[PDB]
Amino acid sequence: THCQENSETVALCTPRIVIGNLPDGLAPGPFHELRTWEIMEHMRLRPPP
Amino acid sequence: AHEYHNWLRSPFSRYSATCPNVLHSVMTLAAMLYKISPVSLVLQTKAHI
Repeated sequence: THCQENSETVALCTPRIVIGNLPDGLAPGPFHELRTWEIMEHMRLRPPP
Repeated sequence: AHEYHNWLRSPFSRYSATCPNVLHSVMTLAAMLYKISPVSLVLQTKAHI
C-alpha cells in the first residue's frame, strides 16, 4: 500500500500471515469451504459428528 | 521401545487414532490382525478373501 505519513506517502509492505488474508476476489469463501471439506475428509471426518 | 519385536506397530496406532467411532472401525481393527503365515495365507485365499 501507499501509507500516508505526516506530509509524506511512504510505501508500506507487510506479510500476509495466514491464507485467509487473501482477498475475496482471488480466494473466495466458497473455495475455502470446499477446501476445508477436503481437510475434514483427510482426517476421516467427512461425515462430521 | 521394542517396536520391531512388538506384535502391533505404529500403523495400528496411526489408524486407530483417526477412525470414526462406528462399529465398522472395530471390525477393521479386528481383521487387520490376520496372520501372514503360509497356512493363514492358504486359509485366507481358500475362502476368496
